[PDB]
Amino acid sequence: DDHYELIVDGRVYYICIVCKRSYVCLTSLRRHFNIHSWEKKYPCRYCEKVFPLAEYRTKHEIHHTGERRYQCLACGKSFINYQFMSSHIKSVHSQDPSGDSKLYRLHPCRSLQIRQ
DNA sequence: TGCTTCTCGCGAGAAGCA
DNA sequence: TGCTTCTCGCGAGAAGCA
Ligand SMILES: [Cl-]
Ligand SMILES: [Zn+2]
Ligand SMILES: [Zn+2]
Ligand SMILES: [Zn+2]
Repeated sequence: DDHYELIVDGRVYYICIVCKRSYVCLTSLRRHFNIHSWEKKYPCRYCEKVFPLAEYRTKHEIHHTGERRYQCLACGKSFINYQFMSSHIKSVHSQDPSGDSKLYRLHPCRSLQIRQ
């Protein structure tokens, strides 16, 4: 196998046999275990780097295009990810984006083709 | 440094199957 | 197909470099 189950109080966890990490969702555990097996590879279309998770590759690639999908709605400035946007708003606007705040807009990804 | 890269539950599309 | 199963984007707190 790649995991074993661990049931406490009827709550089911899925444990990675390699690093004993705990996962509520099995799909989560798979996504993780690929970093141990490298069974699937996610090569960047723009350079030679390869990634063990699809989302790593996607963040990387969007970084290649320079696209700025995250826009502060308080002053209009755009940012390439959640952390720059959040850091901006907290610091400049002394406000917290977390939750249904409507303090930022996430634009569709246009600089390359991903799910939407 | 307060500010890349990591983490994974959640659920919406995409792919697989019939 | 319409039904299910799978993929992975996303938030946002956390760990990690330097
Ligand atoms: Cl842009
Ligand atoms: Zn593991
Ligand atoms: Zn690349
Ligand atoms: Zn702003």
